[PDB]
Amino acid sequence: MALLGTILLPLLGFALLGLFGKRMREPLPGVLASGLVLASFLLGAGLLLSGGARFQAEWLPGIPFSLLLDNLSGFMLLIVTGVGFLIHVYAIGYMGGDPGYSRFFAYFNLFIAMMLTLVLADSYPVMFIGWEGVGLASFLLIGFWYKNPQYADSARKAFIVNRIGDLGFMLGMAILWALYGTLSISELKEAMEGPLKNPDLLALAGLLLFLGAVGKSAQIPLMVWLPDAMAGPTPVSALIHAATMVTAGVYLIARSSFLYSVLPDVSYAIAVVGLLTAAYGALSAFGQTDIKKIVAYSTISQLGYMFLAAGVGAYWVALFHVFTHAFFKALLFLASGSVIHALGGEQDVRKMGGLWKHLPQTRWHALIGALALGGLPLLSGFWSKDAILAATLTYPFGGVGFYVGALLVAVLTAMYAMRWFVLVFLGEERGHHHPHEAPPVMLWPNHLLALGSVLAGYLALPHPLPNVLEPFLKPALAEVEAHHLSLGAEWGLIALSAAVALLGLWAGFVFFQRKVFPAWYLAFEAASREAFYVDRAYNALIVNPLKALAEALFYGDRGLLSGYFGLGGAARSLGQGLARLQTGYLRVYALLFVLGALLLLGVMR
Amino acid sequence: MVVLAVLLPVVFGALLLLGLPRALGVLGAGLSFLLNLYLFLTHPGGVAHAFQAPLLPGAGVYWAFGLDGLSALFFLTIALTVFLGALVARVEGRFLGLALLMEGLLLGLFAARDLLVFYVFFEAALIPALLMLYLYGGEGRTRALYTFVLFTLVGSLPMLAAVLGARLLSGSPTFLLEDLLAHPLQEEAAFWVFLGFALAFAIKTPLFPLHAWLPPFHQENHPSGLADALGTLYKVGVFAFFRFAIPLAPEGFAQAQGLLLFLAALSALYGAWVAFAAKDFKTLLAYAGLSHMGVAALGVFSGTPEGAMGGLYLLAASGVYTGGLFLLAGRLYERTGTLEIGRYRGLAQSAPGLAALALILFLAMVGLPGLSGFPGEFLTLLGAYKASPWLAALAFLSVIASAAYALTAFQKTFWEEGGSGVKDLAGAEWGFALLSVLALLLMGVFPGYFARGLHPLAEAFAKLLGG
Repeated sequence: MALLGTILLPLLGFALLGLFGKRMREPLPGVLASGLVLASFLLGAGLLLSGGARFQAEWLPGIPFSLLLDNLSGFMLLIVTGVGFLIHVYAIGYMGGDPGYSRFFAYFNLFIAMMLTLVLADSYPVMFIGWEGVGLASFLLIGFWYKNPQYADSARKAFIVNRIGDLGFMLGMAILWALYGTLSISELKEAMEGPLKNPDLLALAGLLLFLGAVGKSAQIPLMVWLPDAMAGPTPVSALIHAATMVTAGVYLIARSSFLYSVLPDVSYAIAVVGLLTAAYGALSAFGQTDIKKIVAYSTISQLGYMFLAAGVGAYWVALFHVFTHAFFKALLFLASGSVIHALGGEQDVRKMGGLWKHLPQTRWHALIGALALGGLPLLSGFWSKDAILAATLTYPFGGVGFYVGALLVAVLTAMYAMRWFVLVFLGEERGHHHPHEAPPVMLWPNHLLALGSVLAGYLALPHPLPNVLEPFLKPALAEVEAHHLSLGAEWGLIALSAAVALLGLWAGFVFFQRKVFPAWYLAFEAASREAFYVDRAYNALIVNPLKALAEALFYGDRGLLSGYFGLGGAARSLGQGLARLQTGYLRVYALLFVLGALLLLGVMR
Repeated sequence: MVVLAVLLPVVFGALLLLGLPRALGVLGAGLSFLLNLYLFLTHPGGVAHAFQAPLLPGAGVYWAFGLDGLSALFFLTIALTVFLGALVARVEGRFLGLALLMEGLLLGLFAARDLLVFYVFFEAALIPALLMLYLYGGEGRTRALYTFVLFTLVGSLPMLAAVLGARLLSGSPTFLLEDLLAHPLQEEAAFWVFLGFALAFAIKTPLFPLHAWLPPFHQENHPSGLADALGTLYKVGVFAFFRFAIPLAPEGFAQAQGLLLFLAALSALYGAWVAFAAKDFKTLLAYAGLSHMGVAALGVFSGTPEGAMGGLYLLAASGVYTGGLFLLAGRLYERTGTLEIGRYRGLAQSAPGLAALALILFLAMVGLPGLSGFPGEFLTLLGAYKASPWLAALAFLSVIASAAYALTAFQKTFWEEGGSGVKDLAGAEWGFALLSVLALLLMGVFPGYFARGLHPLAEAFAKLLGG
């Protein structure tokens, strides 16, 4: 009941700001929102420190409403509500002079409430309430300024592509009903220990759960929906790409650690898709001529990293990366957001550059961020990244092809981060800006984000240096293991990650400074700017053809109706043939008469 | 007791037709709403308030009534939807009377505790519907009318042979449902009778090839769509199946099940998919309704109490949110004068809270969890998947097409650049709105409480298909 409060406050608040909210002064919906979120984090951390929480309630028969707050749930909850709160305050700042302040912070509280509903669930349909709900609130925020056509269709595409995934989720969820009949994650896990049964069907359920996860965490093929989420206000992009949403992609796997830990094929494939998503996201990252998009591809890439982690059976590692990334990505996005509140939303790259001296304190932020994403040797993103790189080699499912690949991906993730920072802050000048730049309530929490960025860091350090996180994560859920580990060579590996990342950052610094950008690479910049031409291909045999089939089936239906009219006319016609049977000549009626009578007497025998 | 709740909208409608004025029938629908709700709360069980009276003693037809766990909310649901139709309304023809009549008729329909009386109501509901169609508007009024009416009638008249056959071939003394169930029909007797129930029931569901009447009906009624809203409460086919068709002659359904599940699936997919291409609210809501019904029927046909409960539930609630969307559409008509989707884009800035209301309704429609649609859609998914998984799957490329049509419509109607600007909200429309939202939210958040009456019926009539 206290557990439900965490969910209730930024709903009650959402409801105030959506319903009233325009009845509030310009700071206030932000103040309420950030206030209810403030003690959600707080008042749920009280629960976590007190050892745990449980909730069970009335719902669809056989499917009660069950919230379990344990370590695995608490970790997520602290990330979401904390970073989310920071983003609430930041949103108090960046949202100003904009009508529908009410709308914004209503949507914000709402979002928080929904995520809390998702991560605290002991039953998959409650989890599903979480899923569709968070998808909805994303839709709502992304279109916040509605007067623009471009930022409308974005959210539509979001919730559609995403609902493909939700459909997978539903299907998998139906699969484990017919099978077990519980649909409560705790008892569903306790029912999955032992011999199991009908393994093909279980693998299918997990695979559809994943088909959902792909949508929610923006992996391939449903990758395409995330880049266009730039449309919404920047702190919305901050909330989606870092502290909420995609992370649930990973979390669904992490609570389902029990389910996937017994599925070698599926997990192999998860790691494959993770690697491909990382690589794709990274190659197409730097060509981007827009500041937002170029960061979004790093979101995609890094989430690919996490799915690689959770792929090979390193779940706590995937969550480590989730954590570090939750810090440095939020840092990046809030940085870039601060940047275009300065240029009045100029939001371009080629139209930018040479902001180093002129911008105080922002340079520090964006630098810390791009370096953590680059995986600077002492910084969070580093520790997470080779936690993963090592987990590749060490964990089951083999990591040999994967390691090298992920390492090259580390090179590129370094490179594009550096292109970003270079093209944004260096290389002469273009455009206009005058006095204030950063207000107090933006950079103040953004600083804290830089802090967390650097020091997310050492919470898990390779083993002689204490691994604080792994024991926290493993027992409560994330149960099952089977891993070797090794040393002397391993620090060789860490050294390799450090060295390679360091080399990659500087190579990025010079190249993307360059100006020659020679020959083939410019084509590469085109392709990367155009995202390797995926959407054009999705409207090839997928979208436009489905859209057309709607019409085809429509006209078919129209024709159906017309054919029914055909029968009506057939009966009419037959009728007047029968009405033509009567000419009006009496001899005619007499002959038809005797005819009929003989027909009857014939019938009688 | 039951018969009062059954009769209340009927009388009020008369008092609206000849009687004056328009306003009273609104609180009439409200009263029906309150009483039906009252019977909904305090229910003892299957019997509730039982009623038996002689009708044709010699024929064996008696007035037979009561509220099941099923009949139940359906009084509340119908009372509600029609009430909104009364209040927010604006058809105001003095045929809001024709509406209250139609509401009451449907109430009588669900309460029927014997076959022939059920039959009687089933056929009777047609008339106001055709009237509020015919004389209350539309240019193509007469042809659409012949379409809707003749589809229903050609479906209907043969069923009387089955309702006779159900009594006569089973040697049931009366038309009482209890009695009829007490004497089961045998192989290739139950076959023909089930089939005869199945045509009349399929055409009113609707399923895929037989739905061609639904778009013309909803287009030509009075544009507020009171007539339309009540027309959707008239979509009762699934209820008739589960209550009557399957339990009286299940042996045939055992054979027909594959086909029925298929048709339900294809209705759902085709419905949601075709809905996309729709350029107007009447047509769109029509095809959407077709999809939902697809889902419900899918749920029922699977056996599997899960799916069935989902189906009936989805039915009940979709009456409400669909009827709501109809009334709402009409209300934006009266202020604008057009039901076209593409023209007149800006609304959202112009209309202060309508975006929220219409959105809520549409979210309920696509079957989002927390709103009325998802419990039914999901339980349905479960059961459908139990019987035939494939058909559950085909049926469930629905949600994709559903979100497609619904979001496309919502965006292009509300979100974009300003027009002139629109009237904000009517005082009727406010009651409409809030009450709607309340209904949707309550049926969505507590799918447990509603549908508890559905649960015994669900599993028992599923096992009816068992040994």
